[PDB]
Amino acid sequence: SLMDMKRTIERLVLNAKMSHDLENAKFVFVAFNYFTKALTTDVYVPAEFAACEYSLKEGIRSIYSTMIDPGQDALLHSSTTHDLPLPPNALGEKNMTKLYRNIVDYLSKCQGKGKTLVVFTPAENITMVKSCFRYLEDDFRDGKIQVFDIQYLLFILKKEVMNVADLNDEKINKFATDAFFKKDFFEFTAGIACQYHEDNDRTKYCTQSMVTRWAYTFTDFMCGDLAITVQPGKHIPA
Ligand SMILES: [Zn+2]
Repeated sequence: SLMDMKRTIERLVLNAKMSHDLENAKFVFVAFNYFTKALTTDVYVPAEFAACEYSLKEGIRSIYSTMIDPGQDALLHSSTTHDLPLPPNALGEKNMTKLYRNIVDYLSKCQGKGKTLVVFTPAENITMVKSCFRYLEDDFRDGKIQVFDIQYLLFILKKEVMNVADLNDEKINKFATDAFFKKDFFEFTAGIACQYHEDNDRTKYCTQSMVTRWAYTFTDFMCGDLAITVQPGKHIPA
């Protein structure tokens, strides 16, 4: 449930704080683009994926990024956002089974094997991201990746950072942290999109750019409370 997700995020962050390793807690951010959504069913057809692993101390530690060719409204959503070419001329990995395995391999290298995997994405994108993972599938069907709210993470993380920094502020609430996240202050950073999206100037809607911007947003919102040396590329734009 969403209530459950929220309590779980709070517990994750508090585990880190209590171990005195909040700055080293690692979080994986994910972003999907989709070509279109089935009219009657919860089926989003994936077009692009990125993931990154982030900690306050190290900033971006790794990034995984790929265009997706699923083979096949589609025109409108796609043309106004990512504008990736539609099937049968779509770019990217066309082996969906291989893609999913490669994504899980990446998440497992980050989080460990034999564990439920946890990733974060904007609240308004959770349904879509789960649907895209399902499209890519399964032993997973019969039975894996929990998709949590990155904005709730930002909120809880900011409050616990401020507690640690002896900076508690009753006036900082989730309206404020949501506002900061949605400002997208690093939208116009050069060189963080994939090559296609640099070519077609739709970097705003590039998954690789998006997970990088979210990382820079976390750093800008919190690393100042913590006396962490920010690193070019990793914490802030190169
Ligand atoms: Zn892209």
